[PDB]
Amino acid sequence: VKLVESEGGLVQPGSSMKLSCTASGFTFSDYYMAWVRQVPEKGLEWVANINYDGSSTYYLDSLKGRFIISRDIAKNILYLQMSSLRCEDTATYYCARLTNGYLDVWGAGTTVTVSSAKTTPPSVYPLAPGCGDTTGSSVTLGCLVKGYFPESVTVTWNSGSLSSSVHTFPALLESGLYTMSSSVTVPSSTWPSQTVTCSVAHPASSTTVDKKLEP
Amino acid sequence: EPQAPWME
Amino acid sequence: DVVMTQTPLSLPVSLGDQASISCRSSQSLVHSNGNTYLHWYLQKPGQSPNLLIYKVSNRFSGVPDRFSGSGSGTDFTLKISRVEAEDLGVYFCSQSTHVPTFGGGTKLEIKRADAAPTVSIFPPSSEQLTSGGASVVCFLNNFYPKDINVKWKIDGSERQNGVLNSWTDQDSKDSTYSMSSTLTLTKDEYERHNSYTCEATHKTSTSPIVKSFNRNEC
Repeated sequence: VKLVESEGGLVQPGSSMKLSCTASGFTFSDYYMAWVRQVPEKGLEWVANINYDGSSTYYLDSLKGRFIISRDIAKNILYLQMSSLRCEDTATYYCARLTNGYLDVWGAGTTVTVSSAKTTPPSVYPLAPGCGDTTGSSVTLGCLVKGYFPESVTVTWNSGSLSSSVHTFPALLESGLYTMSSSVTVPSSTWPSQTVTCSVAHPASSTTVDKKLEP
Repeated sequence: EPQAPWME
Repeated sequence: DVVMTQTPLSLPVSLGDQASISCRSSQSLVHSNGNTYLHWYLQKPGQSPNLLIYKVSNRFSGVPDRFSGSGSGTDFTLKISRVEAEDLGVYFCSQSTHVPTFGGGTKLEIKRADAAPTVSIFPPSSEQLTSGGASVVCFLNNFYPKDINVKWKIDGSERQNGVLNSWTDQDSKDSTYSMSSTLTLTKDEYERHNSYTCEATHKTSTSPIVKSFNRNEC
């Protein structure tokens, strides 16, 4: 099984970029392959596909030949070359295996953002009860992740070891920068005695921020 | 046996 | 250009009951070779689509018999019997008889008993204030139904501008939702007022839930 897309990320309008996708677990040249993209608000759109050996391809017509799908059979790799990008190409791109007209294996997806704006890392702020509030048997803590661009970030708690009671809220754009937040709830007797730290990874800026929550 | 039927 | 129209846009169903989702195509999906390339995919929250049903009625490996696809020509149906919470997400039909296209999706929602939000408020952190920003945050956790309104008050006065509200998708663990409401001010405006309040109107209660703090005690 499995298809894994390369890191996508930020590209300036008019510029070019190449996605790759690495396939494992099957005879690669025994299957057609495809790229599909998804925007929010919204909808999936078929982008391109390629036959076993790469001698025949299909492209969404409106791309006007700006995209090239190709495959390295010796390396089990699928490529999507994208040229002269416009804002309309901003989307999550999925690598997929194509069999008898249907897509029976999908990758995790990789986001591509076409923008003239600059890569900005996240500021990560603690959300802790303050202000003389009392506390019951549990405590809700969080992290506010502000000011970053492009998407996406990933937030984990205690290096992933706190997971059960976590909520992660989808990012919203405001003033050209993204904001998101995450909350976790733990028993009150266990904080601050047993530490709680939120880790925020932002691939586009190559940054990880690991913020410890303090009372 | 097509794989990509609409291409036919 | 073949259009795939899905009905309904969102479908609420009780556990153990059946869900039925309609997909219509604007042209017959019977290929010249006799096959009908009509397929169904499920995208769960935070995940890639996965194949559920191919060529109208064939269950993909790993899909239980609870999932049944039917139809012909331009009219197709996906039926999910004895719905389980983990079934929730967006169901998309797709056709590849012609230049391939996808339906706009149908969101399956799991019904549960009404649950009130647990509301928490947070002042701006000193770290943020050190930088001239001031965000006040309210988390509203584990509530159902999804519809909920949050109203911010500063010194008793409603403030509409500067608010970011973000809902999670439905959690299959308990069929609830959560949402975050963030009021972003400048430190300058933040330091000129004292009372910060978030009020949640939800209908699990007649009177809104209010959470508040005073900046001077913080």
